[PDB]
Amino acid sequence: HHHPEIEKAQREIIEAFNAKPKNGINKIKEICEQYKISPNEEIAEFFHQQRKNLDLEAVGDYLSSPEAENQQVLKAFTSQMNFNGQSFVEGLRTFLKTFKLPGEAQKIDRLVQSFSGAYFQQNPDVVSNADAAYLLAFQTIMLNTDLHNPSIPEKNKMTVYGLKRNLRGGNNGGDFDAKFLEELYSEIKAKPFELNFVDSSPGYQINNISSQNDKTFKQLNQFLEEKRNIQNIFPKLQNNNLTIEFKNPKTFLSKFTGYKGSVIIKDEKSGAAEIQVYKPSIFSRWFLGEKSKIIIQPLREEGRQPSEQSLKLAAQITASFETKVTSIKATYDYLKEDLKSQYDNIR
Repeated sequence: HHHPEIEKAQREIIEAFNAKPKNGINKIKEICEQYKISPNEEIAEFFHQQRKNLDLEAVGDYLSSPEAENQQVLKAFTSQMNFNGQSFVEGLRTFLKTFKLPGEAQKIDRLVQSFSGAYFQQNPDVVSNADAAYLLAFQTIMLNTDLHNPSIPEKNKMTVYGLKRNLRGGNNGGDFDAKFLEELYSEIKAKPFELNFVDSSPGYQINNISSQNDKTFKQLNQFLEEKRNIQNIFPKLQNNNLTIEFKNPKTFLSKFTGYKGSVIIKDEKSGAAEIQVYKPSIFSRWFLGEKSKIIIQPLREEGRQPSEQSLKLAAQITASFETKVTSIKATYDYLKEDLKSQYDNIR
């Protein structure tokens, strides 16, 4: 149940959220503030209860975002799921199938971390800790994707013995119980996860990008590969004095998603934007596929929306790549039309 004020407003919240998620969230927060209701639990329960009616890509995006509120909402969202008595594979599959999963590594990482903590909390007798659940989760997703792909030669597919050898030392510095892994494998093999990811991520996205097909990406990639400092190689920004930083990902995450890290770009007018770089990696195919991609976004700072300057900088950076953008998607703060016009005006 919910406070009658939340119940009455369900339709209004759905329609506002679907048009612009920020407005739907803010409508929930306003009701909670006026009627003395704890907001994180309401947002979480709204996502579970109204799943049929909402833009699930936006639900998944909000839940997996980095700010305190998002994280607190996701903790409430996952804790409301019942994993007690569920097998590890059942719990993980049920959890993942709840979402349009995000196409950004840090976002998918927050979701897997959330499931890992909640599955362990509800089943301390099944897994040693949340880190072991995290390692198993990424393994299970990757193995399930490949085992259920009929185009992959049967000869390449990891066996139960192969899985045991693969997880040596991954259970709190030790090994997972043999019977636990035989069962894990049996459940992975029995059913495909049939995972659904968003087709595109918020902001500007360029799929199938390469050093061979793009001069801007060729140059950016050369800095990454030689581990040198990233210089202003952006043709739309050649009169701009930029400040460029590179944030390295955790090596584990990079291997499973192909996320090489984020280029943080700031101009002289307080504009801030991020380039998320993805390249095929050892364990990334189920997340990334076979090609490279870049995601460009205006940077949100100190829990506030990016400025108009940041939106312009994200469009300038995007238009600087030789390859035209494959998709333009609304951010939490800027409508798709605002990103498209800024891009179209520069490009």
